[PDB]
Amino acid sequence: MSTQGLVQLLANAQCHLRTSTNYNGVHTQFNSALNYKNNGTNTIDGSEAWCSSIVDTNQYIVAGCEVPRTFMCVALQGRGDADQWVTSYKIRYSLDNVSWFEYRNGAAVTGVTDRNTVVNHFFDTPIRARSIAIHPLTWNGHISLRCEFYTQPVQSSVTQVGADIYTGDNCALNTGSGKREVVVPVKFQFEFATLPKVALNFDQIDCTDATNQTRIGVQPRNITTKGFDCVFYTWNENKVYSLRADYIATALE
Amino acid sequence: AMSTQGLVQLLANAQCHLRTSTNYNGVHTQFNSALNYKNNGTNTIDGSEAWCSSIVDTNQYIVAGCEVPRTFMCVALQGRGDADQWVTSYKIRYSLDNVSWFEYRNGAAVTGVTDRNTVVNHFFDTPIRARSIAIHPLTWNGHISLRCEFYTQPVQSSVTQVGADIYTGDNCALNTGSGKREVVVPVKFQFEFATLPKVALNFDQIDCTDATNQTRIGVQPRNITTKGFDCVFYTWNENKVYSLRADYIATALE
Amino acid sequence: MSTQGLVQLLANAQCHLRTSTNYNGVHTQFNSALNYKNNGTNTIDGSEAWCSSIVDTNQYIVAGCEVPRTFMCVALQGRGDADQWVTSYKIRYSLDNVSWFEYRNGAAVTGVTDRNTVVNHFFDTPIRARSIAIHPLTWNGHISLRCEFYTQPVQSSVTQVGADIYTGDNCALNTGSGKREVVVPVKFQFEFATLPKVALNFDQIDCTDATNQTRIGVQPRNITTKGFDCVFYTWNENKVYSLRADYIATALE
Ligand SMILES: CC(=O)N[C@@H]1[C@@H](O)[C@@H](O)[C@@H](CO)O[C@H]1O
Ligand SMILES: CC(=O)N[C@@H]1[C@@H](O)[C@@H](O)[C@@H](CO)O[C@H]1O
Ligand SMILES: CC(=O)N[C@@H]1[C@@H](O)[C@@H](O)[C@@H](CO)O[C@H]1O
Ligand SMILES: [Ca+2]
Ligand SMILES: [Ca+2]
Ligand SMILES: [Ca+2]
Ligand code: NI
Repeated sequence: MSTQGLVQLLANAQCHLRTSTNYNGVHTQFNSALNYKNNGTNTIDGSEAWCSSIVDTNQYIVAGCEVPRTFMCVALQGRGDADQWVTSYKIRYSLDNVSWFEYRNGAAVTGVTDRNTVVNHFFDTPIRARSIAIHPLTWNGHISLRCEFYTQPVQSSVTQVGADIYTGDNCALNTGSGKREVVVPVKFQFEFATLPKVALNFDQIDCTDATNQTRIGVQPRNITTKGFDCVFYTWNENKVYSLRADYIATALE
Repeated sequence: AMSTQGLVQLLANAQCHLRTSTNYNGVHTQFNSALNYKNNGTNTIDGSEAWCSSIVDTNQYIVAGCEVPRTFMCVALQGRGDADQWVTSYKIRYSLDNVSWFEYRNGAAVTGVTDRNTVVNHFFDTPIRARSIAIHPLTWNGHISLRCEFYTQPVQSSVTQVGADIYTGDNCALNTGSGKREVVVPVKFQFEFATLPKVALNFDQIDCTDATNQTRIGVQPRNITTKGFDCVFYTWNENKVYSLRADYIATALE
Repeated sequence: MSTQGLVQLLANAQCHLRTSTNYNGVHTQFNSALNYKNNGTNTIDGSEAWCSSIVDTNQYIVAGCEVPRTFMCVALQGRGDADQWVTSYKIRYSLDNVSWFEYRNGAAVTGVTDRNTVVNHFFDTPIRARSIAIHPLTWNGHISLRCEFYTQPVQSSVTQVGADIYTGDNCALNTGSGKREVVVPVKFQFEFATLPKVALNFDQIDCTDATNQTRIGVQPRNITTKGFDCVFYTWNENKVYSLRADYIATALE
């Protein structure tokens, strides 16, 4: 329940994993997910953990996401099939993948004390990053671990801007009375994957007041993934020579 | 090949992370999972022409994870290149938000393959919008061994910058004179776009005098580059414009 | 330094890596990062390089990113622990991951001449792409390499469009004198990860002039990750019957 609603990054295959060294080809980051278990009857499939080949304070596993995330928690766990585990570690991270930073200026975070009991560390403040790395500092037996990172869910948007949708000069809004429209079909440069929402706002106004009142409007109608109808309008006795608008359409997920 | 023309081949294009339940050993891993992967047939040490599991039961899987949502059209399954092992039926599971997972067809079996090399495409009953997708073998011949591909619609990526409150100043130069008149306010984006953006630039504050009952006001970008643009406020005819304010939305694609 | 300020993709775990073949499970792309070094006293952790299984002109390593990048440079390096290196190679790439292209129309790019001296190749023109591949053409000893790709920093945005925030008909701005506001609170469909910037622009105007002057405005106040206050206003003697606006809110990184 503590990590309820959060994204399990490794379990969802949301990150690339790079390690400093691997003991051999069956002790790699392929075997790093929290609660990873393998065939206990066969030795050939290796460790229930990522295990390094060099045992020093310079090893690490780094998880990289191309989409920034808010990291709430890192969970550590020992090796499932042997008495090896990381007792403390530091966390480093980068948001822009140019400059790196250290959590708590590099101070240790409390790890685990056995093979299987997970220890969650909720960061003192949530970390905004693309890439994050566990750097083992002290260990029992060997530098061997399983892990997970828990992030807020991400949302993804795609936006298209289109400029200068125009009624034309001396348009139909410039004669008659009551509610009047000039409809201009608009087609997006590319079709959205899901239905967009559309903002559509004025950039050029050429209109005549009526008993001192300005009455002008622009609104999308019949929004699809492919485009929409830009509806310019006026009402009452107003005469409107022209209206121009820019649009911003955004689809989510 | 024709049936998936124009679709993105995820594994071929290295567009997903692959995680497996188990790997037989270090030369039977997801590194060997791509459709039509072939290796050195004269040397045994490079392993299988397939991902092969370690535990042989109904709880195995390969998960493909994408950080950017995709419309999955099809999954292609193929047997192992170098030995008589293949998956004969499987289920598909997926997640869009990476919090809740769902089973395609409520977990009903999907038809797999019947030999080493003949690909069997499954186009999903309805295309699936997802970030992560998993193949869960249900029945097999010999061992749990496969090569696979996922086909998605091409994705488009945009990057957007909003800037607020580009302003003429009070009692600006548009508030005197006749004919077409402009006040130009250079705008620099917070960061340089990778490619040329398109720019929406629209009013949020208007302070103007009509001219024989006509309002005449405009704002338009000029000289748009990846670094910024010129915000041109204007009026025309005999109109006097005290001030105009605008916000901008600039978006670059791909 | 020639690559200062650029993102090191492999170092930052920003790409998936697929290879044509791997010599065995300790000669894989897990060992491919520039300057990768392993345990030199133990043979079991394999090569300081990705090494192919098949030695021909058809091998490759592909780096894939879901987020388009601007590729500035590819760095090649030999194998750290043996006299094997790639002397020339070609580059191929794809932006849409459907159509692929060859750099220099397939012509050779100069590789390396020893184990450890890095040779940077800055592309004739930067390449905009999602996926990129090194294809060895000639080699010493075996097809064995370490590498890096250097890209411009990327920025990520998330955008929400909200339509039709409205004062109501015959709103409070339609009476009185002096600066007057009507405040409409707005909650975004979802909470942004970081503080957004907000564009808020007119789509319907219904107002009276005052001694021929139009005076109208709309502005966000108290923007948070969760929403903002939409402030519609007028001033002086103007009477405004109604105003309507659409918003566009974007958060970076
Ligand atoms: C139905 C109609 O035209 N209603 C208008 C209203 O929009 C507003 O302009 C008001 C100003 O006092 O005048 C009304 O006549
Ligand atoms: C060149 C010029 O000023 N053209 C204006 C036109 O924009 C519009 O306002 C029209 C209204 O009847 O009047 C014209 O004088
Ligand atoms: C404090 C105030 O109302 N200032 C207004 C100014 O905004 C502008 O409209 C100008 C038009 O000449 O008139 C001034 O009275
Ligand atoms: Ca415009
Ligand atoms: Ca504004
Ligand atoms: Ca609207
Ligand atoms: Ni990966």
